[PDB]
Amino acid sequence: HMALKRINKELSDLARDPPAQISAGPVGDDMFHWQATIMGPNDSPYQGGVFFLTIHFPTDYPFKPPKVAFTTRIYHPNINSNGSICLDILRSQWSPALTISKVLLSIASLLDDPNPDDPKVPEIARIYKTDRDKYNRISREWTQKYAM
Amino acid sequence: SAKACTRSSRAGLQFPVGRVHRLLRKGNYSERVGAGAPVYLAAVLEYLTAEILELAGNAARDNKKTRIIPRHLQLAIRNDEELNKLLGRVTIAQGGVLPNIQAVLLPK
Amino acid sequence: SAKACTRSSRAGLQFPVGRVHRLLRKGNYSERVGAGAPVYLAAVLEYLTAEILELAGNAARDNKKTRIIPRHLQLAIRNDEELNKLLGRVTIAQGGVLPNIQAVLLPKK
Amino acid sequence: KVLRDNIQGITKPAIRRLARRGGVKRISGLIYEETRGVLKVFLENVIRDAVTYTEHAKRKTVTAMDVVYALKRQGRTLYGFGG
Amino acid sequence: VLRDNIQGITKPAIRRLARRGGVKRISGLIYEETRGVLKVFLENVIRDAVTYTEHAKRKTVTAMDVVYALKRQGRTLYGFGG
Amino acid sequence: AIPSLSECQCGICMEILVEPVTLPCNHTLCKPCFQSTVEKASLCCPFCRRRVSSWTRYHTRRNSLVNVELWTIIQKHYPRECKLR
Amino acid sequence: KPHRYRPGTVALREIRRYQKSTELLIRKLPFQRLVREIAQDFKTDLRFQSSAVMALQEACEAYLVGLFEDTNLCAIHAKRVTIMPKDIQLARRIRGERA
Amino acid sequence: KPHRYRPGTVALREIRRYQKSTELLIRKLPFQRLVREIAQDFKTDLRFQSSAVMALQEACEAYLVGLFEDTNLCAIHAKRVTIMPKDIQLARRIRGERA
Amino acid sequence: RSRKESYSIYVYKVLKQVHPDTGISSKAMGIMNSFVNDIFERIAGEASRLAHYNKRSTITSREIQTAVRLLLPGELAKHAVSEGTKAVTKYTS
Amino acid sequence: KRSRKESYSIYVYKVLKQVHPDTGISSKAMGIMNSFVNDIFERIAGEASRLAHYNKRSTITSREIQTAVRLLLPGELAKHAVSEGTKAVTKYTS
DNA sequence: ATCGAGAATCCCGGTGCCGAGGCCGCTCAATTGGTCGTAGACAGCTCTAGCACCGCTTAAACGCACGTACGCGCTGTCCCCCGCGTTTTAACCGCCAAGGGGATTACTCCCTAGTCTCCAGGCACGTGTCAGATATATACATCCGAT
DNA sequence: ATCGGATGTATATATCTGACACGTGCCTGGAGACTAGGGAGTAATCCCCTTGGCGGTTAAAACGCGGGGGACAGCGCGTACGTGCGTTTAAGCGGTGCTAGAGCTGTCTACGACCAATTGAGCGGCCTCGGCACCGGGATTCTCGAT
Ligand SMILES: [Zn+2]
Ligand SMILES: [Zn+2]
Repeated sequence: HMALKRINKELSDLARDPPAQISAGPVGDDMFHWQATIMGPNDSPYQGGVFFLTIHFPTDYPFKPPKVAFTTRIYHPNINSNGSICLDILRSQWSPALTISKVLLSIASLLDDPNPDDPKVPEIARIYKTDRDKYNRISREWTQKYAM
Repeated sequence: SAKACTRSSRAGLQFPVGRVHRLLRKGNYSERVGAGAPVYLAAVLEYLTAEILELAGNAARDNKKTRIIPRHLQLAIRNDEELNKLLGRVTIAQGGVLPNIQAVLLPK
Repeated sequence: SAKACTRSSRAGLQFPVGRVHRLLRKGNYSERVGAGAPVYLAAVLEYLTAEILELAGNAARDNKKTRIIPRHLQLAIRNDEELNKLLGRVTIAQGGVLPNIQAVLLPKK
Repeated sequence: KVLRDNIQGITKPAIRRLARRGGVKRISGLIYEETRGVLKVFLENVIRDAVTYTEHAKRKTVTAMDVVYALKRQGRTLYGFGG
Repeated sequence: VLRDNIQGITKPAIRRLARRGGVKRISGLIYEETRGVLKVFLENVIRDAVTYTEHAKRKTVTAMDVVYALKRQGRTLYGFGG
Repeated sequence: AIPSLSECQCGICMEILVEPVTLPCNHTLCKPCFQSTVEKASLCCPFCRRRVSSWTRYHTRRNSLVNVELWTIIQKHYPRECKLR
Repeated sequence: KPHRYRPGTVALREIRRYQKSTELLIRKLPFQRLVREIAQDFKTDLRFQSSAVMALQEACEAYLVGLFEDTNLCAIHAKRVTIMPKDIQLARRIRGERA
Repeated sequence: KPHRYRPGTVALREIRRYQKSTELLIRKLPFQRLVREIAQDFKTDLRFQSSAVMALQEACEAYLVGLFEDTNLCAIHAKRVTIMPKDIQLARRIRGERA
Repeated sequence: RSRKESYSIYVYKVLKQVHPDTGISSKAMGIMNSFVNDIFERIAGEASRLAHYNKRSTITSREIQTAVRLLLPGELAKHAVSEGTKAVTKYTS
Repeated sequence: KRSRKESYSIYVYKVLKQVHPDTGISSKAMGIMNSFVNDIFERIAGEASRLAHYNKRSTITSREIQTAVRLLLPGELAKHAVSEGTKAVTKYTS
């Protein structure tokens, strides 16, 4: 139906000019389910890591936001163990003009600097606010075993 | 909506769902209060506030001012068919009256 | 008082004090209800009912009748001053209106 | 089972009787249409609230209590039908 | 004690109120009638205000008592509380 | 002047403007997209998030939602795409 | 030779007669049909209790009687005895019904 | 020789001036004295918050302006331009303030 | 069936107090029932609002007295206050 | 210090910064806005309470608030306001 | 149909002030997790009254004709608000000083909600009889034309 | 100023019918005794804002005067509405039949109140810089007596 044309336009625009360090595609036969992979940003404690996530398109698109969930495990103040992400673009301030490229870029930029104003995991956010060295060490310890 | 966040953000509102729930529950309105009532009431209140604020902002812009004063509120309320009907008996302090001179009184 | 008879009889009234107390408690007015409020409310209600009934009975007797109908109630309410103000916005079914004709509409002498 | 222009059932003699009860001696010929319009507006306003009340209670017949409640909400208390 | 303060509502004030109300020409007996009706309105409002104050076991008539009285009579006022 | 085809594109459906309505924030989108967001979303501008609830109410009862000048210019300079759209 | 009253006496006679009775001055069937038509306009497939229709008739008649009293006062104010639609409009405006 | 406006063209000027402003038209001190006199007539040895007096002034002025609008309409209805006490009485009676 | 409560018998008792000879029809009883219910609702609502304003949580006799003073006109309010005070004094002892 | 008093000033300013991102508001206008919000809250919450009492229920649900909004809002406003509330509920459960 | 002089109002530029908006600290109320008693959702059955139709009166509605009296336009008189100038009065603003009462906190006691048991007061149902509505026949008040 | 029709309303008498008043069975709601804890009364203290006063200066009110426009009364016209009579229409009443839907009952499952720990949203207080108020000069525009 109508959302389908938006999906083909999204896929074409992603294929012609792929973004940096990320790549998304249709995991299944239907166009609703997508799989995406992201490479750790260069100026971050996630060096060398590659991460997988799933994108679920609602039956009502683009006027309702999609839902993204991390497949792997990540040590970040804004992400739980099950992959839930606390991003205002996905829930609080979603607009139809936004594209999956923008939300993926925002997710990538989250790893550059975590948001401590509204952390989804208060404890590790408080740990990060305590000392940067301990947060860096624990993030590296998690990523050399989970990401790779 | 997924939990583990403030109630006013799950519904997408700006008005406080929790305060409205407390006022409904402690206001001697009913023995019990449903879980969806505060959300509905807060949404309605926010809609009305946004409507009147937009009309008052237009009225203030028409007067070259960048600050809403009660005169602009009166102008916005009394120039609308429905808000005037809703706020019929309500008196706005220092709001004045709309300019209206009867056609008979004008010079011929 | 004696603290031995029924509550209405102890208070000297005929309106129910227990029913008024229950209606105040279950009516969602306040978390708590005092012990003397139903007596006061019942007394006020009984006084108002007695006034209206006396006026209606007078109006019915003036019409050579032994039964108050809504017409007598309307006459009693409207012909009074305080009662008419208290029930200004109230409409009495089958009550009619007070008879009056403006002086201008009367025939010229 | 639709109905059309039943407001003509409020005939001129009925309006004359209502005016006589109101204390009117001489009546112009254009009062009747204005009175019909006013009565239509009043009836619509009351019946809308009555139907809302009967819809909230998951019913299909409007009761006298719904009409009484609607009248009280509009500010016209009615005695003799309950409440 | 005070006496005969209703004359403080002078002729120019009533003329200004009429002009704001949209009145082009005023007769000469308007002023006494206006003073009388204003006095009646003030008495009606202040009676309820003083009753509200007396119930609260207070000795000052706060603005909130006035707001409550005006709301009770059907003259809701916005700006002074509530 | 004449707007180019690059800037004559609806941002939501990525197609040519069809009865383009212009919001008070000077953002223009085609009528079906605007109606869909009004009836199915938060009733704001999808581009800069400025709610137009009162404006939408006041202009939906007079059928003045659609901008006429821009629509005429689009329909005159680009008549080919409208038929297939 | 035939006897007939001057215009005005019969009107006052009817005024005195209808201010003394209490019955309903509108026929029941036309008012019931009008009420049912309006209700059908609002929500289809409705049933009416007889008490509801009677209450509606009583309220409407009382409202019209009060409006006609106010109209008569408005007409008398302008040094007249006829009531005209402008009197009804002024009475409705001052009452705040339409503002 | 001195320039004088025709009677009526200064009244409309004040109508336009006072309908565009928002201040209070009655003086403060006489109104406060009148309020205190009425209150001490009700209950002796009372005190007033300034906001209470201001609220009373705002309510009184709004009521008077509305009454004057209705009185002006009543006066225009009778084919005049002056406002007379009978206009005020009729407006108050129709509004229900005295019946 | 279901039981419906009303003030019929008390109204009849008061009527026999004031006018031992006169009777009363059914429609008059319905009108008096409606009147009593309306006055009850008015006074109770005013008393509840008064209690809420003063940051209280109970409705005592003074709230009812002030509500009666606020609602009823002058002479009616004075007589109602006198009757209520008399009833409370008689009941409390 | 003075005891804490609650108000809708912060939320009213947050809403104002949405319709007009470059327009301020005076203190008296906020005082009027807060009173308006309180008045509408009281109206709706009283009408819903009476509506629930009529049908012998004990709970104030979203249905009662919707019917109260239908009853006491004039025409188009109701047709809009209801809708908004509905959407909020639909966005709160899921 | 107009030209021009006196007068009120709107624009524009410069100066100053005070309060509206943003930031910091903190306390308390909203959030989260779990438990448990109960309200209302739902299915089922009963039986009340709302709806539809038909036949017969006769009462209210309708249409038409005649006349008169009241609404409306026009003219005229006069008198009372209006516009303007001058003088008198007190409102408004800033300052100081006292203390009355509103607002907050701590302690205690007694008054009311909750529970259980018991019984009688009011409600539904049934029946008798007389208050009042109706029909019929006089008595008198009142309206209208004509002396 | 009445007088005689002529009409309509008020008054007295028989009668008969259905609605008001009272009695009975019972069951559900009100009364009585007991307990616990939280709400409100009472005493003490702080300090905020309400009252009272004095001096100046000046915007606003009071007084007086010339007069022009509007309020009010009187006449004439003619048309719209009141009153009465013959005709047609559909309201009102009675009686019967059918069933949709209101109303009540039994199960039970999911929604909502309560309780305890925790911490971040929002409220109180401070500070500053720009929006608005004010002043002074100039341009614009209704107004009116005179053509
Ligand atoms: Zn589009
Ligand atoms: Zn935009």
